[PDB]
Amino acid sequence: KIRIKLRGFDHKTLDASAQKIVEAARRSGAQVSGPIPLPTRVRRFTVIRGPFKHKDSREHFELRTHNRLVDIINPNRKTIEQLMTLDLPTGVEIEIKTV
Amino acid sequence: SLKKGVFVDDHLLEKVLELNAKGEKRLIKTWSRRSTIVPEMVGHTIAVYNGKQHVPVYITENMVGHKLGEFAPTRTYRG
Amino acid sequence: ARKALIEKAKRTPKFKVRAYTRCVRCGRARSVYRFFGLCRICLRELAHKGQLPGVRKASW
Amino acid sequence: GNKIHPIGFRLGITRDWESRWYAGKKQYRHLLLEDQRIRGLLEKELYSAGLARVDIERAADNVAVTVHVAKPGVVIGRGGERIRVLREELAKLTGKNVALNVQEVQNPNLSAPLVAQRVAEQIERRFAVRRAIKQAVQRVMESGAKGAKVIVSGRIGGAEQARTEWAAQGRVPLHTLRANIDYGFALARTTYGVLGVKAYIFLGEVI
Amino acid sequence: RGGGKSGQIDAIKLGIARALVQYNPDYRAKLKPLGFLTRDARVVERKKYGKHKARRAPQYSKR
RNA sequence: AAGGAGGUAAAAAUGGUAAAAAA
RNA sequence: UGGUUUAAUUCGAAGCAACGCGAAGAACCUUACCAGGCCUUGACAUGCUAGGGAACCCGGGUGAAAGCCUGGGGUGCCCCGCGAGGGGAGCCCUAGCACAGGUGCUGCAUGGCCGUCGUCAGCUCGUGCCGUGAGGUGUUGGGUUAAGUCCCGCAACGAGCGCAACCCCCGCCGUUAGUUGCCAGCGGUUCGGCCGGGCACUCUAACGGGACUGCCCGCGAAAGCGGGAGGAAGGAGGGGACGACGUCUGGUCAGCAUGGCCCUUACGGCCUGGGCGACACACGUGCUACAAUGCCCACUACAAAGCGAUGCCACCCGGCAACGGGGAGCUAAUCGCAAAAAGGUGGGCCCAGUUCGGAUUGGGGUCUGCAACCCGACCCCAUGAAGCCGGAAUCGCUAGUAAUCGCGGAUCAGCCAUGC
Repeated sequence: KIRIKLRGFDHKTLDASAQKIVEAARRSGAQVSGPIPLPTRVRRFTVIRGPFKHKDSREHFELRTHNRLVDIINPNRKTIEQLMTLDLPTGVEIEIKTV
Repeated sequence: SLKKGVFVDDHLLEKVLELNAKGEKRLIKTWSRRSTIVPEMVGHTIAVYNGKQHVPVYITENMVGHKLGEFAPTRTYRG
Repeated sequence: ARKALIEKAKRTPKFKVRAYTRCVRCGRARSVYRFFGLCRICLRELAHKGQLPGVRKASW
Repeated sequence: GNKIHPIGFRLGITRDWESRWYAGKKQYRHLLLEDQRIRGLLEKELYSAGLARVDIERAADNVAVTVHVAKPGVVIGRGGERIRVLREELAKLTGKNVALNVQEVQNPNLSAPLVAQRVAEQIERRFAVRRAIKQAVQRVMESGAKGAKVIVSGRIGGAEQARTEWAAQGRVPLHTLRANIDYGFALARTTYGVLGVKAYIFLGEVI
Repeated sequence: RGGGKSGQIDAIKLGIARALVQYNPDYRAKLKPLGFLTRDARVVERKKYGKHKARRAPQYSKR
C-alpha cells in the first residue's frame, strides 16, 4: 500500500539506492516490490556545429533522467524509521504516494 | 481581423464626437494608419500618418468597414 | 544596440505579445532554447565544457 | 582542424558532471541559471589559488559549495575567514543553505586546467612562449603522465599573424575512450589581443 | 501487435518458425538451409541529419 | 615477362592575377 | 539570392564548401534600415561634492507612445531626551564630475567555434644502417583491403597520434523487476484483462552472454581464397558519435569574447508607425500537379518517437464549418494530443482541361493577440486559370537503400512550416 517513485539523473546511484533501500525494507519489515524500471525519461536537443551560418553539419545532444518504482505491504515501525531518514541520494529526489 | 466587435482607436471615437460637436474645420491627423474607417467617419480629410508624410485622404463610402491607412500606398514605385 | 535589449527583456513590457527569449549567458533572442534559457552556441559551449547537467553528447 | 570536446567526449563514464542534483523539468532552468551565476562569481572572486572542479550537490534547498582547488590555506583565511565572507556571499545571493568545500589535489602539473592556467599566466606576464611552455610540458612530464599536448594559439609576440604553437610530448589518444584525458583551456590576454592556451593531459587506461 | 501489418505477417513467419523448432528439434537441423530461423536485419535506419531520407542527399548547385 | 639503359611514332580551346611584407 | 527600385528596402556568407544559408516562428515585438516625437549622469554599472526629500502608494493635464509641466497623502529605522532640537543609512532627485555606451569600421589584429580537402590515409618518433653532409631510411618493392588492413620481399627492428578498437543505437539468448502486459493458469464477467491473481509470454531498463576464419572440405610460398556447418548473427553484421600532422592569410568583433580606430546631450536609449514582404527580369533550392497503379464518397485495422499542469485537454453541447460554451483526468508506460496514411471491402468517374489541378479573386465568419492595411492563420459559397509529363544540361540512390506515405517535436499568442 506504499508506492514510492524514483526520480533521478543517473542509473548508477539510482540502482545503487534501489538495492540497499529495498533490502533494508525487506530487513526491517517484509515483502518489498522490487525496483521496477520505469521507462527512463530522456529529452532531445539538436544544435549545430558553430555560430557561423551553416545549417548543416551539427552535433546532437540529449537529457538523461531516470525513473523507477518501489513498493511494500506493511507500514512497520522499523521500516518507516529506517527507510525514512537513512538516505543519501545526493542528486536524486523521490515521491511518496499512497494507494 | 476583428470578429466580435471592431477595432478602431478609442481616441478616434472621442475625437469624432468633438469635431461633430461643432461641425468644425477639416483635417484629422491620425498618428496611426491602423484603425478601421468605421461608419461614423462620414467622409472627411484623413491625414493618416505614413512614416514619411501625412497622406491626406477624402474618404467616401466604398471603404467603410475597411482600415484607414489601407488607403496609403507608402511603398513608392510600382509595376 | 544590445544592452538596452537585455533591459527590454529584463523589465518585461506592457502587452503579452512583446516578450522574447534571451540567452542569459550570451545575450541573444532568436533560437534560444527556452528549456535551458540558452541559445544554440551558449548551449553547445556549456555542454562541451562538462557543465551541462542531465544532457549527454548524443550518439543514438 | 577540430577536436570535439575531449571532455564532452569523456561523457560516458570518464567524466562526471560538475553539478549533480535533481532538476525536475520546471525548476531545472532557474536551477541552471542560479548555479551558473554561483560558478561565474566564484571563478573570479574565488580565483586567488586556482580551482578545477566547480561541483555542486543539491536537491531541496540544500547546497554543496564543492571545489577542487590547488590551495586551501591562503584561500580559507588567516582565521578561517576567507571561507566566511565568500560562503555567505553565496548564501546571500542564493538564500537557502550553503556548504563549502576546499578539496585539494597534491599535484599541480597533474590536472590540465590549472596547468594551462599557469602556462597562460607566464605569457600573460609577457614571457617567451615556446621556451617556457615547452619546458612546462616537460614539467608535467616530470610529474608522470603518458602524454601532454599543450598547444598555444593567438598572437605570438604580436606580429599581426596570430598562428598556433606546437608543444607536446608523449602519446595522447583523445580518440580512445578509456584514456581519461583531463583537458584544460586557459584564456591568454595580451594588451595587443587575445591568444589561446590549450592543455591536453593524458592519464591512463584500465580505470 | 506493434509496427506494421505486413511486418506482422513476416513476424508471424518468425513466430511459427520459432514455435515448432521448440517441440521437435529435428525439424531444426533441416530448417536452417531454408532460413526459417533467421529473424531480420532490415529495420528503418534513422533519419540521417544533413540529408532528407536518411541517405537521400539534397540537390547540388555550384553554378 | 623484372629493372635499368639505347634509337623510333604520342599526348596542353585559351589564359592575364599583383605585392612591401609576417617566422 | 541576384538585381533594380525604394525616403528606407537592417547585415553577413560568394565555384565546388554562398542561394528553405545565422534565422528553428520579421504584425509593432524581434530590430541593428527610413521618418518624426522625445530622452539624455543616460537603458546598465562603480563612485565624490551642495542640498533636499525617507522609502513609497496615487492623480490630472497631455499626446502616437516615448515623454513633459504639475497635483493629494506621506515621514519605519540609528547617535543623546515622558518636551523641542540636529544629524546616519535603505532612498529618489538637480548642478559640476570620474564616467558609462555603439547589432559604429577593420576575421589583413585575433582566441574560440566551425567549414574544407575528407574517413582523406595519411602524419611521425626511438635505435641500426646508407651519404662529406641536406637528408635518404623504415613507409622505397608485390598482392590485397574500407584502410599505412593484413602477408611476402628488404638495411632494418620496432613504436606513437590516426586506422581499428573499447561507449552507444540495433537484430538472438541470459539475471532481476510488475497499476504496461497477461487467461499463458484458473474464477467471474453491464462478457472491457473490467472484477481476483501470475510472471512464463509482450514489454519497459541496468548488469550480461554471444562470433574468433573458432570449426569442416579444397585452393594459395603467406596474406588470403572459394565452398560448407553449427548459428538469431558470417568473415567489415547494420547505423551512429569519433574527424590527426595540416592546407585554405576560408568565414564570423552582427550570438560571444578581445588589439586598435572613431564618435560621446549622439554613430547611444526609448516610443511610434513605415520597412527588411518592393517588381520589369534572372537563378538556386522545394511543394502540389498535369492524372484511370488514377481522384472522389462509404467502411475496418498495425505504427515507433516526441510533447503536455495557468500546458495537454478526454467528453458533451453549439455552428455548414472555422471555432466557441459547459465540463473528467494527468507535474503521465496509468489522463490526452491521436485523426496515421498507405493497405484492404463496397460504388462513382468512363479519356474530357475531365468530379483531373487548386492558382487568381470577390462574397462572408471565426480564432490569435492591445491591435491582422501594408502583414497572420483557419473556415463557408462561388470564380474554378495555368498545366495534357518538361529540350541545351543536370540531382540523388548499392538494401529496408530508391520511391511512396504518414507521424511527433524544437521555436511559438499566432503563423507566413512546401523550412529543419
